[PDB]
Amino acid sequence: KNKVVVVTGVPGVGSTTSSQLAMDNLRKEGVNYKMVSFGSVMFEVAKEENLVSDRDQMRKMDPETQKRIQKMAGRKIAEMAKESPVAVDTHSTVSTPKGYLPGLPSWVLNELNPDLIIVVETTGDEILMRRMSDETRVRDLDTASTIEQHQFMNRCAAMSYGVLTGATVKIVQNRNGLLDQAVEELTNVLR
Amino acid sequence: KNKVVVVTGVPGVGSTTSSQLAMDNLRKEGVNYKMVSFGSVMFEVAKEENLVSDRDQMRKMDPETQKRIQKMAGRKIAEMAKESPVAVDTHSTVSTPKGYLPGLPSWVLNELNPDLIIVVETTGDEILMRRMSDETRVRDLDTASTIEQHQFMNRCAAMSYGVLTGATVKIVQNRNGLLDQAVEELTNVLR
Amino acid sequence: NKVVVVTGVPGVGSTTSSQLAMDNLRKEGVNYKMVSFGSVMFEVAKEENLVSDRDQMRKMDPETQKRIQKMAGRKIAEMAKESPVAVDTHSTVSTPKGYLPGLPSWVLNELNPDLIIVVETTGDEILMRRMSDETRVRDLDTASTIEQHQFMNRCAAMSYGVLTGATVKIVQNRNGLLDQAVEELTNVLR
Ligand SMILES: Nc1ncnc2c1ncn2[C@@H]1O[C@H](COP(=O)(O)O)[C@@H](O)[C@H]1O
Ligand SMILES: Nc1ncnc2c1ncn2[C@@H]1O[C@H](COP(=O)(O)O)[C@@H](O)[C@H]1O
Repeated sequence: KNKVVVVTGVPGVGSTTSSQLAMDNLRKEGVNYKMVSFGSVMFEVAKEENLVSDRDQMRKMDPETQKRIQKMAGRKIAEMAKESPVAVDTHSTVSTPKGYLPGLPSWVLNELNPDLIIVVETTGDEILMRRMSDETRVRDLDTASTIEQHQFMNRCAAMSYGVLTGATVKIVQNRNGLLDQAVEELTNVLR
Repeated sequence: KNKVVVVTGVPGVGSTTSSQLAMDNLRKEGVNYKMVSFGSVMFEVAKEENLVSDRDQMRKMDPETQKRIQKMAGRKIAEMAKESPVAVDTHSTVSTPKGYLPGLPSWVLNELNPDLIIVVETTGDEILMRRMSDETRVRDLDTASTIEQHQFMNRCAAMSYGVLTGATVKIVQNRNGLLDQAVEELTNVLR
Repeated sequence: NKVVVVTGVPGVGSTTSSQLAMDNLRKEGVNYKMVSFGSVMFEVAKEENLVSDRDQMRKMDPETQKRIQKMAGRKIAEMAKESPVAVDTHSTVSTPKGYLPGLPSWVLNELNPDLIIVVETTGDEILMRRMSDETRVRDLDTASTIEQHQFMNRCAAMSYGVLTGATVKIVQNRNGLLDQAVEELTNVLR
């Protein structure tokens, strides 16, 4: 079976860019990853259905709809994993008006059957401040505490995925002024 | 077909009080939840078999007895899950002398198959303080920290239930002097 | 017969604390067969000629390790028929690739545990204990990383109970307070 890696982090923690940088590094040494964005895969389906204009509105849809578009996005990537080792960029849980939506519910977890789950964190202070200057996307500008709460539930969910699939769960800190350290750590676990 | 909701909280956090007020609010606008107490559907049995006379000692009768009066208790509520909007007042985990007992183990969970799991919290100081002025119930011997620990594990359990069922997990603070704030939030998520 | 999982990070003394407690129960009529899950894995893997030395236990590929885990679980479930069993193991093992579940769902289904015990203490005391130990003086862990491991161990433990219905008991085993931990363990295992 092809390696399936799940990378997660709350919006603004920089899990996407730091993992991308790590995978650019591993490319230069023979390691290849099919970087997939779970969010983009379901965004294309949600936009195609005229439900959303931008990716940041999907978590505002009612759970029933989010889970349906989630189920679909799952099959897409599961089929995508059949050709090469996949690095799925996504979320341990999504913060919706109805609460934390598990990003990899029972059935999706089984489709993807990941070997590794990476959780990229940092402090809520840094995450708020980063979201504060980011004009590229629509963030929820919560409090450092709310962001910590989200990271708390992400750990819980991530560890559940690990217990169900046997996947290992890696927690990596991506702190301000320390991206290099984060990239090195991510590169080693993904190698 | 009917929206099933699980409302949880440690004793004294007032999860029942607050969510009920929210459901009263939603009645005046159409939404009419049927408030059912798992703690009642699961008490009619213990009181019958003379296992438990007082509701506040079911979590101590026997780990191999309360887990048995739980399974059937859920099978009965699994029925109303085929009626109309149902709100199940129960516990994420019950603090028994043998440890934290999951309130929605795999079996019971599949019956209810909830859409939303609500976790009502507040600081250990406030919960401990509320308990100390309550006599119609007895469960005081804990500390602000043991209460936090229980809430810690309740978050974990709740999220695992979410992962297994696809349900969203909503955490609501019900802080002293701010019941109106909690009620507003509960009203919005329950809609 | 009760199947019990005893966990704790290295250095917390979960194994020794549990043993003292099980001895105390022995002198009371309750007899627990204490086994290490890792040892059981090696035994069954050696019995079916998958391995010869415990050194090769690391070289096992994902498929064979899963098989060995099921075999260990089936074996322990076999022991359960004869007496209460205490499986000494790790909720998660802190590896370079992250936290590895000690008891994946496929093992949980075989074990059907009734109680998961989680023994803890502060990161400071755990690091202190490890430093005054001849073997571990070059692991680079801090009180914080140990707290993080204990955090993930709690989530894994709670997930174990959610999937099996077992109760999860957290027990503090603090410096100078061993007797108290032993009494608690003695009471939860009784
Ligand atoms: N596993 C998932 N389950 C449900 N929704 C997801 C999942 N992964 C990503 N998303 C959604 O995609 C949106 C944008 O993705 P992202 O660019 O990674 O923030 C998120 O806000 C979520 O609504
Ligand atoms: N889902 C559940 N699983 C096991 N016990 C429960 C559950 N829900 C309620 N109870 C029991 O009912 C007792 C009283 O219910 P409550 O009035 O809601 O605090 C608790 O102490 C528990 O023993």
